[PDB]
Amino acid sequence: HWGYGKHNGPEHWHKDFPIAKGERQSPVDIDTHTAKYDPSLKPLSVSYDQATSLRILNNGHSFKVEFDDSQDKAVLKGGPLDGTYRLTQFHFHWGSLDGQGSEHTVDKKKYAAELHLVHWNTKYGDAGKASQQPDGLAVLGIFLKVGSAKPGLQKVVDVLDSIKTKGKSADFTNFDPRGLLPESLDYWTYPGSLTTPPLNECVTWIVLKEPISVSSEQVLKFRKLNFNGEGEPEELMVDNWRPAQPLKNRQIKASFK
Ligand SMILES: NS(=O)(=O)c1c(F)c(F)c(S(=O)(=O)CCO)c(F)c1F
Ligand SMILES: [Zn+2]
Repeated sequence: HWGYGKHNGPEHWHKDFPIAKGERQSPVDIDTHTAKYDPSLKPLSVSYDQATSLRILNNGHSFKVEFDDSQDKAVLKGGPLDGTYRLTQFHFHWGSLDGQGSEHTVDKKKYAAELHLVHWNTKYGDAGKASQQPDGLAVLGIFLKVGSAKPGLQKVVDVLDSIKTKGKSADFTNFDPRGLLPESLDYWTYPGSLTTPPLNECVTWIVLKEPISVSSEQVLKFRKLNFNGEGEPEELMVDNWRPAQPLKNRQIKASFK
């Protein structure tokens, strides 16, 4: 199957998923000088007060916290979005070293990791149908740099030993994703894609300018996860990021400056 290795990583994905070479692939480098300040963009409304986390799993690519998105709870709106997008899950991408790991880059700078909070447009009824639409998903991306710990991340870090290998899952209730957000909601936005197969061009990307800081111990715990299932040769889950893709005919818009 697809993965992040020499023989099945990003440079191979186009063979099963030809949209890999499409016109709106993600991630991209955000060239801050070239991004257009758009005074008509709205502040982003992030309304996470009633979020209900359910489960955390290791899917062999990342780990993901899934939410109960069966009611209009945790929702994203405003910004570049028309309508209401409901939070369904978050997951991360990270590196083998603190100098790489993010998917998006800023002026070619790579962060240690990137958090993706995945939301689907309610007009499409469910996440699966939304992923078939050009405005189906909105992913809020947040960079992680290594420095002081993020207290709101610790609950996640501490359960990872229970989901070490592909296929493992656990109950994971009462997790508040507000504890993963930076102070500022200033952002860049552009039309793009899923960053893993099937690479659907269904995402409005909203990438926050302000990174969150996590400690070296917290990110070390991410790197202790495994790509492999229990019983198979151990391959640490690190460098699960797709590199920047061609911007092609897109403009990245800034909510600030
Ligand atoms: N990294 S990303 O945020 O772009 C992203 C998603 F948010 C995403 F939802 C999918 S998915 O394929 O729709 C199922 C989730 O594992 C993805 F495949 C995917 F790549
Ligand atoms: Zn992602």
